[PDB]
Amino acid sequence: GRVRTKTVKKAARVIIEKYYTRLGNDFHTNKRVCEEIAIIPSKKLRNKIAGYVTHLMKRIQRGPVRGISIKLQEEERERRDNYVPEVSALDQEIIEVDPDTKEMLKLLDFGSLSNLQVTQPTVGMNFKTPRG
Amino acid sequence: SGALDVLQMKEEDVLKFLAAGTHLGGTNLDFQMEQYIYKRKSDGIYIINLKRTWEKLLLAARAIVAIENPADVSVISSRNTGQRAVLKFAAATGATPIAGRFTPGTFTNQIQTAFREPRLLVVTDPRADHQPLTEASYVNLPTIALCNTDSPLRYVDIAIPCNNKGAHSVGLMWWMLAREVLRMRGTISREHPWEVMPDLYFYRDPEEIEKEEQAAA
Amino acid sequence: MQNDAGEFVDLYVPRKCSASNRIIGAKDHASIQMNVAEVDKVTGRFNGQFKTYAICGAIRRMGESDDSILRLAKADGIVSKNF
Amino acid sequence: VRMNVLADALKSINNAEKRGKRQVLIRPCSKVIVRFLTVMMKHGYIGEFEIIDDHRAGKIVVNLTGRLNKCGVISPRFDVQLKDLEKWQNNLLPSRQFGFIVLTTSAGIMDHEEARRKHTGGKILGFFF
Amino acid sequence: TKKRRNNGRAKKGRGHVQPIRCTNCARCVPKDKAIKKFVIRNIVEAAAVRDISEASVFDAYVLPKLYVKLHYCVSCAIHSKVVRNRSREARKDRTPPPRFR
Amino acid sequence: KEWLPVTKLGRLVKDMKIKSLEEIYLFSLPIKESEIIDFFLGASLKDEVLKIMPVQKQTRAGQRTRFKAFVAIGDYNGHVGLGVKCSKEVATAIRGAIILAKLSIVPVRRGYWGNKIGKPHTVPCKVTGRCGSVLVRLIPAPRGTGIVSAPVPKKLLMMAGIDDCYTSARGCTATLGNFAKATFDAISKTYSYLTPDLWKETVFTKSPYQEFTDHLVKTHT
Amino acid sequence: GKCRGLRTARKLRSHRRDQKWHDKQYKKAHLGTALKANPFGGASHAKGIVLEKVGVEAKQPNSAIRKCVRV
Amino acid sequence: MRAKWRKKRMRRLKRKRRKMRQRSK
RNA sequence: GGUUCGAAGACGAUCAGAUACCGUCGUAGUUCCGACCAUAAACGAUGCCGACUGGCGAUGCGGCGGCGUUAUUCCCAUGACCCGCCGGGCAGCUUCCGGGAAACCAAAGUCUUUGGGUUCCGGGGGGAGUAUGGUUGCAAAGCUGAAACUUAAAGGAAUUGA
RNA sequence: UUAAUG
Ligand SMILES: [Mg+2]
Ligand SMILES: [Mg+2]
Ligand SMILES: [Mg+2]
Ligand SMILES: [Mg+2]
Ligand SMILES: [Mg+2]
Ligand SMILES: [Mg+2]
Ligand SMILES: [Mg+2]
Ligand SMILES: [Mg+2]
Ligand SMILES: [Mg+2]
Ligand SMILES: [Mg+2]
Ligand SMILES: [Mg+2]
Ligand SMILES: [Zn+2]
Repeated sequence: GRVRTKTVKKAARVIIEKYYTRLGNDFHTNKRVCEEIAIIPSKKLRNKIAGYVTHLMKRIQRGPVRGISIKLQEEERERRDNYVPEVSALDQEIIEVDPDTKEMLKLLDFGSLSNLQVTQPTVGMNFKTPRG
Repeated sequence: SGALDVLQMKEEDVLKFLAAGTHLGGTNLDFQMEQYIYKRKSDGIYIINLKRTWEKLLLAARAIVAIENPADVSVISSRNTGQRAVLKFAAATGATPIAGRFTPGTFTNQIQTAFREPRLLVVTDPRADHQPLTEASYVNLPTIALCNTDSPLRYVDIAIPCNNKGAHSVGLMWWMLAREVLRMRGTISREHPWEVMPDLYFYRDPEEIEKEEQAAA
Repeated sequence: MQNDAGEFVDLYVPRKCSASNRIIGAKDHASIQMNVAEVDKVTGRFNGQFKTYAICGAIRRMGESDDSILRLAKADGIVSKNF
Repeated sequence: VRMNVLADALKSINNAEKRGKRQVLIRPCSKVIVRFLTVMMKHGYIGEFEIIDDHRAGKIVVNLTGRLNKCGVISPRFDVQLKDLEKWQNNLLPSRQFGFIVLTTSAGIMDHEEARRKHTGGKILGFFF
Repeated sequence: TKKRRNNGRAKKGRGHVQPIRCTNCARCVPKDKAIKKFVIRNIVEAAAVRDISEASVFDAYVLPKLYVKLHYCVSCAIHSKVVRNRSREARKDRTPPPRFR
Repeated sequence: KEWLPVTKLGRLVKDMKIKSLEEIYLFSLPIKESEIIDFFLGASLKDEVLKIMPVQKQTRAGQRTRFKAFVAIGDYNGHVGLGVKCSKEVATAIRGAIILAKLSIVPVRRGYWGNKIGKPHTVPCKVTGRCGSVLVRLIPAPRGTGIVSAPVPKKLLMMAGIDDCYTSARGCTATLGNFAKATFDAISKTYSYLTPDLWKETVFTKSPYQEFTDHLVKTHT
Repeated sequence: GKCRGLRTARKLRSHRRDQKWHDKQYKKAHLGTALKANPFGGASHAKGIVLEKVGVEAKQPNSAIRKCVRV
Repeated sequence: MRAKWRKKRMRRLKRKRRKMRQRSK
């Protein structure tokens, strides 16, 4: 089995986390890049780390990777969190109102409103799942 | 909160409650949550009383504002519905958020790196965050909990009856509680509305994110 | 806790729950001190004085904590009497 | 069937004190129970109670504090003299500082301290502390 | 010790039920204690249906089914691997195995 | 040697802004650091090893024997603890038992018998404590009697400063771990019992976390 | 006790008087069968004539020859 | 040794003792 | 009266040996009526009555209320469904009520903070449910029921190896 | 199918 160990995988994740701009698709380029940036004592471990770097870069080019903190993907995530639309979906011209909700709003202070719409009650009381 | 015309329920909050569906409760019933329900509908859905929801929100706002340090109020969400909401709530208020993967032992184990000793917990869902309730059972930690009619009140301390399943309802109740605490401490005057729009706190389906990305360009 | 002379001779006076009227032990690590803030009636902001409430761990593990908080707040005038 | 109404009512209020209720409904109203509640009232273990009087065995609603540790009962009604009352309060009360053993006397239903004051023994009712 | 709450059966308020002879052995098992498999079975399983549909006289005639309610005991069920032993937390989960295949 | 604090309460103890552990036992804060007790009560604190218990588990290559140290700790005025720690060697076992005992000291409540003049000497009321089948009851005693008890809970009450106490026993008291934990539960429930002297309403003073919340964020994270 | 009536003295006394006979020390002390089987007959010491000397083999693990006398 | 067959052997032995005693009677 | 099955018994297999497990027969029995026997792992290994302390979804019977579908058909009123309320009937699930040695138990809880009322029954393991005495039965056996002597353990729950 | 013992 050609299974990479944790000393390969965690070190490769640290290398890609610190030097995402330097690394690339080509194995013989980013192998020498990892040789320059990282102090690896042996060529076999260096080749394992470089191969797992190439595989994680293929995973990054395919999509997002869970156990990594890329600055560009973090900026994209922050942008998608800070995205604000134009008009709110809570502001509606017609709001569907059930009759018991209309009764409790009538017993509250806000009985009559401007933009509500009392609908007909759903006749036929069949809401539970059949057993077994 | 009691017989005070300033802290009453507001007509701009009524329509947003009705649009988000926070009164739209669950199908089943927990016995502790029976005092917050007005009447059960047809098709088996309890109605959460919005005025009493506003009162529990006001008391939780008291519990937040009474803590002097804003940084040590733990704001926890494990489900994906409230992960954006707790992070933006902590960014708005000044708290320390927990959004997904709550490690067991962050309140008890010293040698762990994320050993925080807060003063107040604000729980998104009881069944989803049963474990922070267990660490708040061993550490002297009061608890705020956004609870449904089905949600139990085990080890919670001040609960707000809400619809914790609807993604609009959760973010809307986070927005109401955030506006209320930022109006209670000296940031926002209550005459003018707050600038930040309630769609910021809502969690987005990635299918809807791809739909908006197609519709924008 | 006085003696025949009248001196406070105990070494600490323990806390007492405001809901069940029972004292809290030294290692009841689930106990609370809920601090409810005060609101100025003309301003609507934080004053500085508090309303504290202690609850032992038995009421929390039973499940009657927030109901007791609501009753004590309604008694002290925090929550409206209508509710 | 129901043998000791007083013992049933005091076990009911003991379970209510152990669970932590603010008030409890005990179902029969007996004169012995009402005098027991007034004896606990004059020492302040419980709140102010009331009885609901139909033209039957009435009911009693007792407002409960958290001061009552255990409300007990001694069945049957053993005779207690002034010589033996020291041994009774030795082996039934947790301390000689607090705790009370009420027992019915010729002067009336009253606790052991007032029994020492008025010099009259009698049949034991129970204990409460 | 008491291994099960309902003691390997479903008798709670009866005290006595009628016995049934087993299918593999001739063991006399109580009715609620026996493992009951209601086997539905198409009379040909996999490969013979392709030949029957060609050699049949009537066009598009459905093949019959063979309904057998097998009653096994505990020893026969575990020997023929109908039921297996479970862990002490998994014993209480009395949900049936699924019907995807 | 220099204790770097981890907990917020330990930081307050190292800053000396809480005056005693009486407020810690008031607010029921967990003492998880061991050097807090050596700071406050380290002058009169005493260690006595009760029993080394050689328990063992069976492996495929014989059995693995590891010793279970029991340590009774406490100064002679109120605060005593019972530490239980099992480890591979007896020195680390006794050291860990002392550390867990410092984490789990409790104060004892002492009262009067009859006349209330002088210092309190005995258990104020008939209290009890149990774990497993071992049941240990503590009875009030007159002055100058001595702890009328078995030698190990007599040692624990002599550490507690309860000079006079009648006792009772029930169950297999030969198991010294459950026996010491039962008398430990009794002397812990001495404060958990509701005394009628405590009928005064509790005026809640301010928690030290809420007191010094500015120093706790300006001197560290 | 189980029956806690005000006048159950003969019931409690007769039940305890019946149940004392199931104790091992009480029945051995209060029946004459053990006193008859005792060679001393309720005596602490007894004189007797030696007739032979016996070498008694020992029990399990301890293995020896004890020295006894047929008195 | 099963206690049931021990009880059965004791019943056989009691039947033998009754048969031996009835012959002497 | 005996269809089937089937103690005993016979035969054929297996095994070193089977007077056992396997197969083929096969008596008593298994079936009905009239009399005995009164023994079960006769179990919930949990006496009976009464009071109290958490919920959840059910099921069974009876009674009550309420949107609406489906039968009598031509409507009122009754059956089948749906949502609830109450009494107990067997149960189940859930958790730091509480208990217990634990497994576990809403009772096995309300027990050293020990007392609701009442029967039967145990006092280390064997000997031994044996001898003897009495009584019942046609018999098998049923009820009551020791001692001498011997032993430092026998046993229950749970953990880790094998 | 057989598979007993220390
Ligand atoms: Mg077994
Ligand atoms: Mg049966
Ligand atoms: Mg045959
Ligand atoms: Mg043969
Ligand atoms: Mg045969
Ligand atoms: Mg029998
Ligand atoms: Mg039985
Ligand atoms: Mg008892
Ligand atoms: Mg015996
Ligand atoms: Mg020996
Ligand atoms: Mg047995
Ligand atoms: Zn079978």
